[PDB]
This record gives sequence, C-alpha cells and structure tokens, in this order.
Amino acid sequence: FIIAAVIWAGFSADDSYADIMRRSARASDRQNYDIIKAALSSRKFKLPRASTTLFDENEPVVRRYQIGRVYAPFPVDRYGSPVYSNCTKVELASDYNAEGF
Amino acid sequence: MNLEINNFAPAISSIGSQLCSLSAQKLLTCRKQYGNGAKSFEEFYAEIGGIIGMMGINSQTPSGIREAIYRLYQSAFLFGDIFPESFGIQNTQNIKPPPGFTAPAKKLEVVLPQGGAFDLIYNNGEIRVTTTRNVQAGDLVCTVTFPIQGSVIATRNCHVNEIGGQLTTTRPEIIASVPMPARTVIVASFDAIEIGYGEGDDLFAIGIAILSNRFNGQITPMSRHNYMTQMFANLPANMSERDSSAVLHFAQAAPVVLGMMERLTGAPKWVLDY
Amino acid sequence: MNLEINNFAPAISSIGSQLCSLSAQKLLTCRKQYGNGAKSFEEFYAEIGGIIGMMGINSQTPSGIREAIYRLYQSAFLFGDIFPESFGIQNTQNIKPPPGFTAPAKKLEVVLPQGGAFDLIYNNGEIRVTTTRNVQAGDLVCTVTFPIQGSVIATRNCHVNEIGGQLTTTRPEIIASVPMPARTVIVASFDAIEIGYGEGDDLFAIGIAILSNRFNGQITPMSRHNYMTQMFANLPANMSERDSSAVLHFAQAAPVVLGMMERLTGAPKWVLDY
Amino acid sequence: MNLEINNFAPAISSIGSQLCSLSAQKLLTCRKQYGNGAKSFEEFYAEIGGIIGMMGINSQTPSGIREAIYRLYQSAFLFGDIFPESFGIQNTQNIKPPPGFTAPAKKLEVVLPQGGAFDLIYNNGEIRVTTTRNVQAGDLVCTVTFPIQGSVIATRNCHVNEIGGQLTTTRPEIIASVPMPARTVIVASFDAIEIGYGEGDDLFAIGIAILSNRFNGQITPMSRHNYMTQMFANLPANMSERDSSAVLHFAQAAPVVLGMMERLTGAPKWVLDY
Amino acid sequence: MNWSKAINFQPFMLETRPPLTTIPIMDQLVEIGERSNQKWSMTDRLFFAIRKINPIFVTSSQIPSKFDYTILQMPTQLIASLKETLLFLAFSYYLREYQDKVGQMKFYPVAMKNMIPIVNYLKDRVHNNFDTTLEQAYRQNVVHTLSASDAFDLLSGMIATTRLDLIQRTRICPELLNVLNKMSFILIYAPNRPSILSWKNQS
Repeated sequence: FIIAAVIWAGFSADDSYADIMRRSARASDRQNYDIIKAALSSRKFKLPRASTTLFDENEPVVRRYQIGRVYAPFPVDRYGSPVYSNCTKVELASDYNAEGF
Repeated sequence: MNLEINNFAPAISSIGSQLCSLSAQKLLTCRKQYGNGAKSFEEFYAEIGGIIGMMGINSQTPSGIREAIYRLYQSAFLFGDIFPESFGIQNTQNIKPPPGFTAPAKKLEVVLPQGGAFDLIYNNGEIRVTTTRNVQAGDLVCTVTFPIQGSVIATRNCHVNEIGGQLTTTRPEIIASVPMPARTVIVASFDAIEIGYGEGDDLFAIGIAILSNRFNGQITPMSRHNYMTQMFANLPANMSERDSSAVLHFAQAAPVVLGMMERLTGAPKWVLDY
Repeated sequence: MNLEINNFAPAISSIGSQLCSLSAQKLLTCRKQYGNGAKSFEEFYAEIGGIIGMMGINSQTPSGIREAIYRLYQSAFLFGDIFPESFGIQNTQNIKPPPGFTAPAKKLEVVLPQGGAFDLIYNNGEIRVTTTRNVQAGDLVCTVTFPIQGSVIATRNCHVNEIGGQLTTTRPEIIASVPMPARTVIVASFDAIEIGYGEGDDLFAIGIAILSNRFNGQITPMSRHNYMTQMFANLPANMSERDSSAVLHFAQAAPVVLGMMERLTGAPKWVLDY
Repeated sequence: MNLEINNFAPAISSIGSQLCSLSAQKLLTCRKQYGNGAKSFEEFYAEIGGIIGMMGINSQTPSGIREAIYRLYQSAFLFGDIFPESFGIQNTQNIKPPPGFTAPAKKLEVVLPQGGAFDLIYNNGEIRVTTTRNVQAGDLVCTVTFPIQGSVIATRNCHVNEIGGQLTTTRPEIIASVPMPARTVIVASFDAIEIGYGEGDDLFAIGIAILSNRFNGQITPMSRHNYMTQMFANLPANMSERDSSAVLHFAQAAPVVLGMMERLTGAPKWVLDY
Repeated sequence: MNWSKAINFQPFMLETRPPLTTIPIMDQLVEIGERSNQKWSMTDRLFFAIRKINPIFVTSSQIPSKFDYTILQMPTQLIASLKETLLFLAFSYYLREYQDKVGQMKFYPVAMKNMIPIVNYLKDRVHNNFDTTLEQAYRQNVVHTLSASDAFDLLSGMIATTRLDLIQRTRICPELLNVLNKMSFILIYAPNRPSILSWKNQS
C-alpha cells in the first residue's frame, strides 16, 4: 500500500501523498492497494506490476520427509517470459509531478 | 431460463461493459491495420487483438477475454454464488452511465386484466382486441408491462395519456372512450423504443449459443426480445433506473461480444461507445 | 450406498486424478524396465514404484499412495459439508478437463410415466415397450434418467428428436407417431455412450472390494454401472456439468488404481492420459 | 452433403493427418506440465500450443493449425480442386499407411434385391428380413454396400461364405439355403468392424459443427456413421484401398481435431499414433 | 496448550478439530483459502467484507475451519439484534490473536442467539457508493448509542455468561482484560463512581 501510494501521489490529478495516506481509516491496506492498483491499470495509466506464481517442478530423490510448493522470488516465468499482474507494457499519458519532483 | 440477479450486479456489469468496449476497440483497431498477405485475418487478430491489460484478465490471447466474460457473466447473472475479487471491482464507487436504448418496439407486451372479454392479436407496429360483450366508457382494457418510450400514432376508439404526441409515462395504458358494441375493434400503434438495443442481432444468435453451451442447464437459446423481457422480469424491485440500465447493458453486451470474437466482423456502436 | 458429496468435490478430485495418473505412468515405466532376476516383479515394483514427483504424499512407498487415495476419497465423497457455500476456491485454482467418457450404453436406464399403460423389458442396447391399452399418438412412453449421447438406430413406431442421425439432447424422451392398438411393440436402439469409462473393469471389481473393506458401512461391492448411476444420482443439483465430469473421473479412477496396485497389470488410457 | 474428391486427395490427406497428429501430441505434451495455478488450461494452451517448424503453417499460435486444417480440408474434399502450393508436396506417390479401422458395425448398411420380396428391420448388430411371398432356396436376399470385415455369429435360415467363422469377402451376400414358405424370418448377425474409428465420438460432434459453420453450403451437422457412409460413397471408382484409407482417415481426423482444439480433453489413439 | 493461556478453555468457547484421516486434506484447502482473500477484519470496507461473514450452526465439534473466517452459532430459535451482532463480531475478531496456531485444535466463541437475519439484512442493505467499515458500524451502533454497562450486559447474553461472572473473571485473566480493552471498554474499580464500566476516550 505504501509503495502504491508513493507512486500514485504523482499521477493523481488532485490527491497528494498525505491525502492518499489518509485513506487508511475508511478501508484496509489490501483494499486500498487494490484500488490504487486498479487506478494504475486504467486507460490513462498503465504501470506493470511484478508478479509470481507457484512452482511445483522437483527432481526425484529418495527422502524421508514431505515436500511442498513455494513461490518463485524472481518475477520471470518457466519459459523466460516476464510475469506481470496487470499489463505487459508501460504506457502512461501524463508526467509524474509530486511535491515539485 | 432460471437466474437470480443479486444486489452486487451493477459492480460486475460496469467491469463487463468496460471489457467489452475495450475488446471492440481493439478489434476495430486491428481490423484497420491488416494488410493482405500470407497470414489470414484470424491469425493476425489472435496474435495482437487479444492483448488488453486490466486487473483480473491474465492473458494476451482472446481465450483470456472469453474466460473473463464467462466468469463475470456467471458472477452477475447465474445461480452460483461467485464473485471475482481479482478485477478492478473495489474502486466501483462511481459508475459511468450506459448508452441509451435504441431497440424498436415491434412486439410490445400487454396483459388483458380479467374476464376473457377481449381477444388479443399482434401486428408489426400495432395491437388490437375484439370486445366479446358490452364495455363501459373509461375503463381499463389493456396495459403494458414491458416499458416503452416514444410517440404514439394512429389510435382509434381509445385514448392514451399523451400530450404533444409524446407519451407521458413509460408504462402507457389504453382505455376506451365511448361505450362500444360487441365485435368492435380498438387499435393502438406506437413508434417507440423498448429496452435493449437493436444493432448486432446476428452476433447475438451465435453468442447466446456459445454461452448456453457452457451453462447448459441454466440458459436456453432464444431470441433477443424474450431474453431481455426475462432479464427485466428477474430484476429486483428495489433497484434504481440507473443501475438497471448498466445491468441490462452488460446482459446484452456479453453475448454479442462472444459472438463477435467468433466472426471477426465489425462491432455495434452501443457496445463500442460505452 | 449412502454418501454425501459436498461443493468441494472437484478440487479434491483434481488432486486425486493427478495422483492416479502419476501412479499409473510410474507402473508402465517400471514395467518396461524389469529384467528377469531373482527378485519378483511385485517386489521390484514395491521397491521403486512409490518414488513419484508429487507433493502431498508423505511416503515413497505404495502404502503412502494408498493412504493418500483413501483420505482424498473420504474427504470428497463421504465426509459431508466443508465450509460455507460462498467459500471461494474456483477463482484461484482452476482444474483440468478430464478425458471424455467412453463407456458404451448397454443397459440404458429409463422410467415409465404414471398410469401403468406400458410394459418394459431390456435388451443389449435397446428397449421395447408393450402397450396394455390403447394409446394416442404423440405422448410420452419413456424418458431416460441417465444421460446419454450418440447416434440412434432402428426406431420403430416411435419418433425421437434428432437431426442427421445424431440425438439433439442428452436426455431424450420417446414419443409415438402412429396410434397403437393394445399389445403393440415399440423399440428404440442407440449407438451411444453413457456416463463412465469402459476399460479396466477387472481392476474395478477388486478395487471396489478393497475400498469397501475400509468404508464397510458406506460403500458396498457392486457392478460399475450401478456404482456410477448412484454416484451421478448423488451429485448436488446446483453444480455445473463441467465439474460433474471431474468428480466422476476420480470417483471411478480411485477403485481402478486401488485394484491396479494389487494386480500389477497395465493401466487404462483414461487414467494414464489425464 | 455435396462434395467432390479430386485425384490428389491422398497427397492432401497425408499432410493433414500428420498435422493433426502433431497438434494432438503437442496438446498432450502441454497437458502433462500444466501448472494448475491462477491461469486456466485454455489460456495455457493458447499461449504454448503452437507448432513452429512445419512448412505451410504461418503462425505459432493454435489458430495457425486451425487455418491450415481449414485450407487442407477445403482443398481435399470441397468443390474447389485447388492444389495447395503453400504446403510442400514433393512426391504424390509416397503415403504412410494409416492405422486400421476400429469402428464397430452396429447399423450395417444393406440393399434389397429390388423384387419387393422381403421386409427389412434393424437391430443392434444384426439385420432380419421377412418373406412377403414364397421364396426358393439358393437366391439372393440381401447384400451390403458398406464394406465390412470380421466374424459371423447366429446365422439362421441363410448362408454366407465363411472360413472358420470368419467372413471371406468384404461385401458378403445373404442367400437363402432352404425352401421357406409362409412369411418366415431369417437373421444374420455380424461381430465385425465397419469403416472409421469408434474412439473420440464426442469430439467429432463438436468439430463437425465447427467446420460446418464455415462450409455451410457443403457440410451439415450429422452423425459420424452417416458422414462416413456418404464420404465413402463419394470416393472415385479408380481408387485403391491404400489411398482411400488415407482419405477416410483425414476425413474423420479433421472434425475430431477441430473439436479437440475447443474442448481440451485428450486425443484418441488413432489420431496420436498415426 | 499452556501457550494458549487459559482463555481458550473458558466455558463459552468450543474446540473444533476435523477427523484425523482428513487433517492433511483440510490443511491444503485452507491454504487455497489464504491464497484467496477469504478473511474479514474490522478495519476494512463493509462492501465486500459483509460477503465473507457466514455464521454456521455447531451440530458437532468435528468440523474443519479457518481462524480468520469461522463464526459459530448454537442451534437455537432466538433472534439477535444488530447491536448484539456487532458486539459478538468485535469480540470474535479481537479474541483470535490468542488462537493456538501450532496445535491442530482451534477454539472459537459460540453465539447463543441467531445471527443469520441481521447478516442478511446488512448484506442486502449495502451498496457500491457507501464506504462504511465494520469498525465504524460498531462505533456508530454501539459506542455512540449505548452506555458501557448496557453494552456489557448485551455482550454477556451473547456468550451465556452472567455479567458478574465476566467482571470477576477479568480480574484473573489479563488476556480477557486486553480483549475487552480492544473494544473500547475500561474497567477502573478504584473510585466509587456510579458505574465500574465506561467507554475509552477516542482520538
């Protein structure tokens, strides 16, 4: 949520960083993150988000204990393609101006 | 057809309409940039037309759009209690109004009140009943159930509440003006527009079958008029006229877009200009 | 046979079918590389047949696979309801389509309408009906309760809704075409496929006994046809036909794999190619 | 159906069958390694199900295989006798043999002698006729127009050429052997195999619609048996059994693969192992 | 477990654990549960959180459960009000940070009145425009409309404890005192004021 707010502070027309940080009261961290993420994958703005999937390929070996699946820390796929949650290419029709930066 | 429309329908319908409009825009854009060559049009569309980036659609192929349409349709109109938390549904506080209806009212639905005193037949633009007995002046003979809007033309031996040629109410009712003998015939023609749109009926036929093959026990293929009448009849009573418009826009946009992705022809204006 | 199938059955059935597929592929591989030697094939399989690459088995022995099958079967078909019906699992975990059914429909199941106007006997692939009284053309004589699909052959004194030799619906009903005097006979034969799989009946016979020894009160030994008819009859009404196939595949595969692990012969293509 | 088969049908069929087998093998290869995550299997197949090294195919997506199948089918079986220069045909004589037929002959096709002497009714695998008038021993009763190979069972009041229970000729003729008066009935049952491949009948029904929605003027939805009877009837007289086998194999494989690319289940053995 | 303190074994809390053979299967279903957002809180918007509040009747204790999604009911015929529903929801939410996550046996409080009608009313009375949160609903329907003593009397009826038992028991178990403190309740017995209970100054 904090990363999303820092990014969205410079693309929103009206809300500043403090205004977005204030949204904590009327919602949750997950819900506010979902809102800002949906705002960053609209027609006006498109910022790809790094994502990952579960991994299940193991090379067989005799062992005593149980085995499980783990997420892949890196955001690339088994076939080398990048994995992104919203869009594959950055296309934003504005400039990032926040607090004079 | 059995279906239960929930309270959360407008939120799903907004996303569905946005997805359909994006698909139509991509289809037309790729249709203008196709140069004749080794690859056929469908191969060209499969490679680039499918790519659309929104939360909840995870594919650069038309199959992803098809699955998204299926999931949203099942969440909104089907009986199973399903909601897709992965789309941009959290920020649906405000909903853009959908385009106004343009479907001509050719077969308008009415209900004879009681007593079997009138026999009903239909025409291209007009209705007419035969009185089987004496009738008093100023009583109800028929009333519409499917809302219409437009002008009234060629009314005979009856009266409707219209001023300046325009009907004042979305549910007009016809009442006799003079006590009339048995075998008299009262008529009323309307140049009005019923619920739903008119363009894209060819795509509707091949999309309703597509989305009926999946939900094989829930949806039966049939014409657009009966589909829309049943959708309107299944709407909850406690719903505004603004949300019902979005729900009924998505309910028709889904089949026409499903059929449009099969036959790579153009797209209707109401689907595209949402 | 009394059993309670919940709304979580497809999710458990996907894991069960994957486990069965992996177990069968290992047996064909071990079976291909056995070299005649002091050690028998049973010991040779039991020493390396459980080493498969699959999460969720806490043992590298056939006993681990057997216990995993037991717990999956108990969770899916015998435990009862798990969680509220609104619990969302389909959105994050998608399942894989099971192979299409291949079991020929020999004893097709039908139910006579009320009134005792008909006599029913069975045959190899057809049913013939004897009228006890006079019957007018165009009324129900039979209707199937076990779904069926395929072609139709040799209809006499009856009409079935079909186009080009192919049945239009999965639940056809038999109606007359000509008025029939009493003691008439009407037949209907189908070259069609019922619900289930036709290969691996020898394995099923002993697998059902193996899993009926453990669940003595719930499951009883029976033929494959009766087992599948009851399993289809116990499916929840509010469930898609795309998930019912996934449930039924595991429902029949579990006895087949249990009996396969005893008689170490080959495996059917339906269990292997999942 | 109306369709013309040119003299170079085997050459087109030998490429179409290879393409179908390649696509099916790729389908199983991708089905074996499906991650079972948030993406459905349809998106997975649409993303990685293409063939990259075959001359003739111009896209790396499944749509390319579909379009190639459409071109090959239109060239081989439809009115346009267009020779596809795009696929590389070097020798029109070399033709890999196709797998042998596996379709059981349930509804055997027979024609009466034209004397109006017998009545014909059908059964599961046998035909039986009743004599309208007196008939002497040693004359034709029935003859089959659809070639059939297999064994003979339950031959009563008739004679067929047989060696050790096996039929001699591929088109047996039924001749009465005893002077039989007074409207008697003769039977003839065959445990034989007709033309085509029984497996994968579900995919044929869904693929024939797919390829009839395109060639609607020439192809109509129907059952597999009627489709194969007409396809065999349209074969040229100057055609050997080695070539007609390839033509019929492609004729059945094309709808099956077209319907398999929609419902991503497994593939039949006769398609995989071509 | 000793780590579960002594609050998990109170008379008003019921322990649940699935059949032993099905424990491995239930563990991997709830994992798909956390992969989805199958949980609710107080500091979240009601628009979707109202969907994931589904109390069930406890016929038997051998039932599977997720600690962040399960709400139990006793099979009775009495119907609770809205304030009682919110009080029980707050209690159950703030009581689950003492859940014993190592031992398989989960412990949940059991409501003594039916909560289905109020949940359905809220779920059908909620729209896309409104931004109300579960915590805000609790505040505006309990904290700002009732006295602390009345709210405590209501809460006790939901958990089948005499208000005297709960008040006495808070003196022995600091965990229960913290749980009540999270709900804006304050218990100071030092001055002889008219009421032992009061609401916490907000902001």
